[PDB]
Amino acid sequence: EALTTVKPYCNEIHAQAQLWLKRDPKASYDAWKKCLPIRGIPSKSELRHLYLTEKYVWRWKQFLSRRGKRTSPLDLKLGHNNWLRQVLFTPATQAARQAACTIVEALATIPSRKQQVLDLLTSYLDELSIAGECAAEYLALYQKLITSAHWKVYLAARGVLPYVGNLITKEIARLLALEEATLSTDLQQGYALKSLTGLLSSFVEVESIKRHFKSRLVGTVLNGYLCLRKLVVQRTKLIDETQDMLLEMLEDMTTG
Amino acid sequence: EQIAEFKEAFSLFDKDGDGTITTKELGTVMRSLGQNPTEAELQDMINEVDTIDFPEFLTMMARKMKDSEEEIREAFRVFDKDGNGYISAAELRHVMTNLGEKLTDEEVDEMIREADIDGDGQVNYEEFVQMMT
Amino acid sequence: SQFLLTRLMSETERQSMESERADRSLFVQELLLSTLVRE
Repeated sequence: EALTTVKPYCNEIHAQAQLWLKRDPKASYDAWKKCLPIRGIPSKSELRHLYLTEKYVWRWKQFLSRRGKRTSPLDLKLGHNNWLRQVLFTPATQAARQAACTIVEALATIPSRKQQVLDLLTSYLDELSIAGECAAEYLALYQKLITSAHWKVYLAARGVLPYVGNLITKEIARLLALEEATLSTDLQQGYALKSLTGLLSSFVEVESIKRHFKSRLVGTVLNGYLCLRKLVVQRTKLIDETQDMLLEMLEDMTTG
Repeated sequence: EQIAEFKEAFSLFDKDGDGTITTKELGTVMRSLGQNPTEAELQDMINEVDTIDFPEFLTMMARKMKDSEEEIREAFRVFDKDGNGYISAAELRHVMTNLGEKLTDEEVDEMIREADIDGDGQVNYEEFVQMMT
Repeated sequence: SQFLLTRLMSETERQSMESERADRSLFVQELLLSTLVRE
């Protein structure tokens, strides 16, 4: 990242794949590189000046694209369904999942892109139950991208704790419903629940979210713990570990 | 209701519980409520005020969803380096080179001439005001 | 080893090549992100 000769704009994407795949001269590589400022090799007035010139030059260019002939850059706002979800959880081969994980990890370097990358990966959370072990890569990517505290706090501020809690409760209810009816054996039972509870523990371990988000999560933890304890036949080691973690969260959050 | 959400975000980003945060996470706070700043935006905001507590945090939010005529005049003065009120292609070129971003002379002439209504090949304050509205 | 046909870079060009590799990488990242934009 420290070797590039141009600096990509924070909130826009200038590359346009749809025109590039059609051999459009305006969307070529040289044309793209010509649209980016070179990487440059201070008092309050100077920073104010940079702010105003940047803002109003951007507005002028927006005019010139709106009325004139210069093309308009795409806005950095990622869609919630693409090929990325299909590739990231494919059961055909594991190397494809690993390669896609590496690609998306590399796609998130400047924080503006990390926004959308983290948001899309968080949106993909409900796929843990469907593709239990096949998500082992994606989890390892997700837990890798939020290893810093402020990203965890940002994700908490967007309401992921209720999301993960709802997913945990829904799949616990599915476990109870399955246990009531049939007697089959599944060797991947409890993987999604174990992963989700580990994720919740990671989110809560930081002090600010633990202090702030205790009042809305005690009910979910308590109900999940009781329903897990009610299990008597469809019990695996992962379910015991999940019960232990849930009890630990219950004990921790009930102090003060 | 928006003061409540701003307090919610500030408290959630409050690290030590004292109602005060650090400025290295200053960007992430309004970066989380849905607005997207740039690095120059961040540096201008931190320089204007500055460790931030709730009151000046509210003052910062007070001037974001709003453009004020004072800002347009300040931009016009920054562009008009010689201060004569007429933005020449040379001054535009200087400001774009200070930005580090590069154009040809033909393109600069083109954007200048498409910003003129009086046909004189020279933009002024009234044209700037009608442009930025 | 006696075959003749079997037996058929500076530092400035090396820095140039490294910078070009970084630029191409950035272009490919932008191209890949451009296909994930919502329609």
